[PDB]
Amino acid sequence: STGSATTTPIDSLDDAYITPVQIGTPAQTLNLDFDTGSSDLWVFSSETTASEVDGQTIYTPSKSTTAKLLSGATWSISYGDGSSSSGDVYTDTVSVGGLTVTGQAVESAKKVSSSFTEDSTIDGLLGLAFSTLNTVSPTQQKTFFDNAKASLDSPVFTADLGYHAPGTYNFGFIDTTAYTGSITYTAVSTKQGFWEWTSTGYAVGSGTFKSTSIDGIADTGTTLLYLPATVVSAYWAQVSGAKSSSSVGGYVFPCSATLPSFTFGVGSARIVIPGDYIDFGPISTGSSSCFGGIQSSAGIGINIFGDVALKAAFVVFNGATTPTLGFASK
Repeated sequence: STGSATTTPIDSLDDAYITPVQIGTPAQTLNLDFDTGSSDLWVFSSETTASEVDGQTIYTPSKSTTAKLLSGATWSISYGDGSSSSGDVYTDTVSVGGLTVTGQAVESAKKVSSSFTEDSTIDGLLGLAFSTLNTVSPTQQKTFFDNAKASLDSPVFTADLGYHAPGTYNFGFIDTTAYTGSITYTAVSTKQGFWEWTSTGYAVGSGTFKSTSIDGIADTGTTLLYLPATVVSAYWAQVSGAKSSSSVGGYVFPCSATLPSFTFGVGSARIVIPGDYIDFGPISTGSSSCFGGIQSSAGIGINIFGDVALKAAFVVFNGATTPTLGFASK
């Protein structure tokens, strides 16, 4: 079996992408953020503190004839400012683009951090990292992809994110009409539970390609591209007037500048990120300073190939017993 669903940017800057997901019987459709950087499927629900819900569509387990409370199970996911989203757990039927999984753990949020409350377009997250990162206690739960793996024609899913445009998540097959040339596959390390791989280098604009190993994670749940300080400094040095700003928390550049492209290596292949993809607009309304899409990972501790990088490619998440990551131009 296979599944296919359209994913849509939530705003004009492509800050995140939402994908409609059917939960329960009869179906309740929520718009979830597909996140290959986490492993929990959690949703706003009828159990969420009513003051923390501001326009989101909520999942109502009492109206689903197939929902079952998972007795004694809880979940808790930690965030940047010490904030956390947490709640209890149900199992229910979950369908993505015609692909149906029964008995999927649906984590119902009892409280969410303010950052999710502020974002009325995201009803929850669907984690697609490896199941060892799932936070359900005392019994860890499997991701949607893990539960679907057996019935999929092929144990893969693909991300085809659009630039200021809709895109596609496919499960169980590789659409050979969605990319050009060949798919280059590269090894994945699962030791930390991420889709972790090693880029073979980078180039800024039409400069020389620099062969250097960059270990990082493919994370559809992160907007920007976070790379080592040496790489990021080399990029922004080519943008006249660009500087690192502590008040803003990253590199800013004059909005009138034209940004060079950024190339990253996948084996012997090269993925080119157009310079327009790196422009994330004014830091505040009316400002002439614009926020950059390539930022330093020094404070993060891990390099993250986020949406800025992934939307420049057709990306295959191959969940075979030896997992790999595929990249193709499109």
